[PDB]
Amino acid sequence: LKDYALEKEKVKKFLQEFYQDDELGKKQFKYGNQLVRLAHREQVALYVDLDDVAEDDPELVDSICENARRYAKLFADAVQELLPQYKEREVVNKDVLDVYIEHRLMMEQPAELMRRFELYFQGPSSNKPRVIREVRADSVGKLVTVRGIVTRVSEVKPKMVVATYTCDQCGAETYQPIQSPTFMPLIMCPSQECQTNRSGGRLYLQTRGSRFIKFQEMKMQEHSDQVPVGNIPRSITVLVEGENTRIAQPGDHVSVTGIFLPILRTGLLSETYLEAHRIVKMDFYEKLAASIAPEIYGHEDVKKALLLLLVGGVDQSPRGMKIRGNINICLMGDPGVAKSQLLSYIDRLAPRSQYTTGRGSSGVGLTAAVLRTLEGGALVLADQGVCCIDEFDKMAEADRTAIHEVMEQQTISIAKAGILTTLNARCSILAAANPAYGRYNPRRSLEQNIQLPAALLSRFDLLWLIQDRPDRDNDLRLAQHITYVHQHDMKLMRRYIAMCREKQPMVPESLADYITAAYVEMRREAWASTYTSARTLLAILRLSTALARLRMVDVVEKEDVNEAIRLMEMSKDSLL
Amino acid sequence: LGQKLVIWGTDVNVAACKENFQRFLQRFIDPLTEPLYMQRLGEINVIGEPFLNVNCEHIKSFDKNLYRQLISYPQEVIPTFDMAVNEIFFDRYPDSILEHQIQVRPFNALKTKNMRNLNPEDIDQLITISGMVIRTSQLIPEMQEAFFQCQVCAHTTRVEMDRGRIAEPSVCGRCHTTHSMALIHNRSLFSDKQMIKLQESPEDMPAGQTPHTVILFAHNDLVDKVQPGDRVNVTGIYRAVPIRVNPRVSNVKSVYKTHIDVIHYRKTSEKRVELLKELSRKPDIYERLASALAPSIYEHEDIKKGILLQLFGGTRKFRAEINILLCGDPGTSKSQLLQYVYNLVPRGQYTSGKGSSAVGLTAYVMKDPETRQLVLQTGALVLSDNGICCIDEF
DNA sequence: ACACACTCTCCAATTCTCTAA
DNA sequence: TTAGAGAATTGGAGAGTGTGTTTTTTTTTTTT
Ligand SMILES: [Zn+2]
Ligand SMILES: [Zn+2]
Repeated sequence: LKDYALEKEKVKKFLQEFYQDDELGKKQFKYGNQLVRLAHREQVALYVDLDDVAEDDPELVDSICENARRYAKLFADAVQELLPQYKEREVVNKDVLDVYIEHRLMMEQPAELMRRFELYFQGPSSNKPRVIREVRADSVGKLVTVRGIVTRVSEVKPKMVVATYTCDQCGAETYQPIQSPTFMPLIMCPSQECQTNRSGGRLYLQTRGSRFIKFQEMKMQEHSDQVPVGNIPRSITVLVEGENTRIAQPGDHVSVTGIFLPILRTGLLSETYLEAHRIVKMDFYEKLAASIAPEIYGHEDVKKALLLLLVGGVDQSPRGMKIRGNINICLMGDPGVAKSQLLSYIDRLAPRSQYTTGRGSSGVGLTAAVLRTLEGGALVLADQGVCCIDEFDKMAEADRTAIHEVMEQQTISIAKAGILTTLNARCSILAAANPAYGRYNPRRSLEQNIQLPAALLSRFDLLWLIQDRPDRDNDLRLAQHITYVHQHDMKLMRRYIAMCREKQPMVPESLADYITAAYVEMRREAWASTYTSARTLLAILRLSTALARLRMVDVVEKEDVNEAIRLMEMSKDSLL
Repeated sequence: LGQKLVIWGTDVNVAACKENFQRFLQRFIDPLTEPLYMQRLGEINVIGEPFLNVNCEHIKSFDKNLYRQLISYPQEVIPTFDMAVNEIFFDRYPDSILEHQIQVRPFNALKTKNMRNLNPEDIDQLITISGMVIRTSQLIPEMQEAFFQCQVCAHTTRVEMDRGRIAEPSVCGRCHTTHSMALIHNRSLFSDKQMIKLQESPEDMPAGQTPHTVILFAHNDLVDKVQPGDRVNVTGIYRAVPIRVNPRVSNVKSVYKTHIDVIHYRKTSEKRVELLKELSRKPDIYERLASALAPSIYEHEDIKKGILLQLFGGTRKFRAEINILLCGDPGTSKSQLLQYVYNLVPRGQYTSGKGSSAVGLTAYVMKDPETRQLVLQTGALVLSDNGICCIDEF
């Protein structure tokens, strides 16, 4: 084996002499600068990069990659020995734990207690990432790189590093460094005075003196497309500690550098985990309307309705007499009609959204669920956005009541263990439904065709029947497009809706009077020709205010009401 | 000599600290007449409550130094403030009789930390947080002073106990026989404790995530002041404890469990008779009282009168109370009207005829999720006895 | 590997006895 | 009269030994 003293001096030489042609080629010696910041307590963790080491000594890099734990300890001791040379300044007292250390120094006048920094390796660029299936037992103890998806994360917990006790009789203190996942505490004083006199003094543990570190537990899983044919995906446990905590999130793609090790017992076969050293994450109105689903011919005003669904209205909030701004709409489709393309286009387009289907498949439902913590739910995962329901007509009573509760309160409840937990569901709803049998029949009402109950079905601001039928030129055009596809700016739109949705336009009393006259005349025609109700008025308000938000204007105007009126009026024509 | 005492691990003098708190009591007048807390001291002397609240903002505005020491070392500072208050309370009014020493409860007016941002740096500091209550335990008794009696000769002795450890006698001092002293459980002295579970409130969550939770322990006076579902602001000491690997073995795990040690928490006439008499003597009072119901509804006056008459009712054989039915299309304002009148009467109840309803009309028997013993669950109709019960989708 | 219950041993503290200060 | 040395009996400090330790298929009554 190597002489680790010689290796220590080599590591010191690297820290003392290396410059990356750094600070725009001024050769300011990056690690020397870092040691100054560390000495003056400006910074806690230090990521040493193995590509830098490779410039001087590739054999050292190879030495590190196998049995990495030795070199972790070695580099940490080297940094502690060199730190006073880069100090020039006295640091202000800022921590109770360090106030105890200061008192200890004042009274005196192990190193692990004082070592307030963290040292980690950034993997060499030679090492391509392995999949969770290729980290076999020949890699125990070696530095590895892995790629996958996060599934679960715990809260941050305090992990014990060194314990500090005080003695009732002799007034001394004792220390106990911790390394294994468990330990056994001290009881009676080992100091010479107490021992020689057998005076029996007891030891009291001090949470004001002992040292703790931030600790968090995580799980990571294989990508589905990487799994070989006819197999179930696997998972690996990752332990996060120190300044690496709170980076990762559930459902997020990550690449992790770490050491692969076996778990300590308390048989010859043992479980393993990955010790993390670094975590890396992987006019305007007509133009925007024409930008929605250009693959689909016609349906000009339906695209504008979906645009305003994405833009939204305003929450009025007059002292609890609430009117909400979220638009909600529903599409009734004939069998096999083009609605799937439009639906998926809005799903793809929207910056925050989710999709589900009403049949109640083997996966998790519309609401959250429990496993052995709470998780999931399409209604939950779309929150500051829009959620889309497919084949709505096949929903169950549980689904209908869940949608009803979301429409009223925009929140849900699921019982973890009998406790009445409750959970945010702030999103807008988009529904897709199909008639009970065959094509829609114009001789019968929409309730008779689609057969959802009228109470919740009438919640939607707009209802559209997507009916279509053969024609030679249109079918030929469609076939030409599909066969052509088989043979051979969203950023601006997102920024536009980002800036324009800052507006919350009001209405003046003149517009309220105008709306009053228009609404009563509309209801007169509605009963003379009924479906009209207060919901209709609030829908008009929502769509007109949404259009006012689409403009860069601080108030609604006559044209906004007129546009909303023709949109709600003409929607009936789709049913006939 | 008390002046020699200094808190361990630091350099703060105890006696000086006590003096500074007494100066605060003797000086702090309300900035918006004797000092503000001296008014409460005069009042509590006759009212007979055992506790004194103090707002931290008054301490800070009076002195930055004392405030910093309080937040840093609550375990040693708070008992000192207790002693200060009791000295003033008995130096004044010496003939007053009180069963217990006064407790002081410092409290901070508003939340300082999110319960997602508590860190190992906070341990044993005084913090304040806010959330929604989920569950409350049964009351737990807790030992304070053990009573030992000799089996051989009936001699007795008492043992003050040390952070959970009892110093059991080895030999009876009267009769010199070893292993003859027995603990008498029901002669020992006990205290009350309760365990409370709390959750972050839905407003301050990151989007689409599930909520976090914490465990609170409340002692003596505070032991029964909250119920599930409501919302509170709490001030306490953030503690941390090791846990054992198994009930037999003495090894402990290397990752600790933390909880809040509660100190204070806050929830978020002849003149009236004469006004009522004059108002009742005014003409058209029946119309006026009916008109007052549901201002969102502009025309249904006789329906409002019927509801008013139901609220007033008859008087006591025959059923003296009144029953009313509302019929017609769905989507009409009747459900809003039910919810309005439900909120007007103390013994009120509200539920739906649908099976999805939150509480049933029928009484039933079930196993307790905590103890798994049987409990009898009476329905909404029983709970609303001598009250109004609103039913929807009837 | 880490805790009760039981059995057993050797070292030296307490008292009797004879002696000197 | 007061105190120390040599011999005999006994307590207990200490060591050694033995033992324990949610998630799927099928039936039956009564609700529909
Ligand atoms: Zn000691
Ligand atoms: Zn006795």
